[PDB]
Amino acid sequence: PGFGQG
Amino acid sequence: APPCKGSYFGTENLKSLVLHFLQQYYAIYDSGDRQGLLDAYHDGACCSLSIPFIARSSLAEYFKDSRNVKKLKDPTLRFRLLKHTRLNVVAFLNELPKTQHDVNSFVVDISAQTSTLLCFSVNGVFKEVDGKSRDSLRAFTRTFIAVPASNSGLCIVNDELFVRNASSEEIQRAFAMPAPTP
Amino acid sequence: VDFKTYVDQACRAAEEFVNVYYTTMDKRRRLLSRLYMGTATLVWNGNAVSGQESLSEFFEMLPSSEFQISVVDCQPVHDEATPSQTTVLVVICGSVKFEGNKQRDFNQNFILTAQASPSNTVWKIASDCFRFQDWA
Repeated sequence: PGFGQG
Repeated sequence: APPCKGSYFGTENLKSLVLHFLQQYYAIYDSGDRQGLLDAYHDGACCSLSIPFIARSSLAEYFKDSRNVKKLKDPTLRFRLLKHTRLNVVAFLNELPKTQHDVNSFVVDISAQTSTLLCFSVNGVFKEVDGKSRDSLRAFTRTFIAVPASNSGLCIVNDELFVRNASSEEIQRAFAMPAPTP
Repeated sequence: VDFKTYVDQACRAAEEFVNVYYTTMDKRRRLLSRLYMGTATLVWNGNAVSGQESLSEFFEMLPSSEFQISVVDCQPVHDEATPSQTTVLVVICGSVKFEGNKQRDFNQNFILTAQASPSNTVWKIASDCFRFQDWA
């Protein structure tokens, strides 16, 4: 859960 | 009872991220024209303002668009007080008194975070730079929730701003500039 | 689906939840921890309390409380934020006296998430934030 990554 | 601490960021990564966002956001906010904010808000973003329900300067300027579900019950009036879409969001923001915040004194709390969401609250003070309440010191808590921006930035989809009058304790502090002593 | 209808549901659930939340906080503290999700967190005056269990513990250690809510606003969270998840943003403002400390004003916000079930959808706090206006 990194802001942005997915 | 846990000891009251200041800003909470979790990771220095989000700290620099969020802090950078606030610098840019409020640089435009206090510029004289908040239009540059149309790039900070999502097309279908929401925004609403609330003030204390309760002899310092007057907040009559914020009373007109004040949204308090606890006090206001009509679903239709409730609905109208909520600004929806960046156009309406920013158009509204530009109607508010010109300002000048103390960004570096902001106390921020990043409360939620996923890969697509980042909720954080901002507490601080700001001077109204003109109008009938010129030089008055307001206090505020503002909650944003952002989705990742195409440029490693933030796109605000939700913004709840609570405006109040700084308490005599806060004002005393903010304006104190005493001679240094040992 | 109609945007106004998400706004009305937000008001309803915020209106409703809030009332329960403070009544439970003040008069049934031992229950307040079930209005949260197991993964939920809380940022109490800059302090981060982790998980449904630590939250339960955290509320016990706090002193007998007495809240008075004067302000409530809410908004339906945009779906790009909570994909496929129906959530509501609620910001509260009121006063509170804890046993052994002067009464002070506070600001608190949290995100409610809707859990669908048989009878009725249930809202639980997914993320919570609370800070005294004078923590200073």
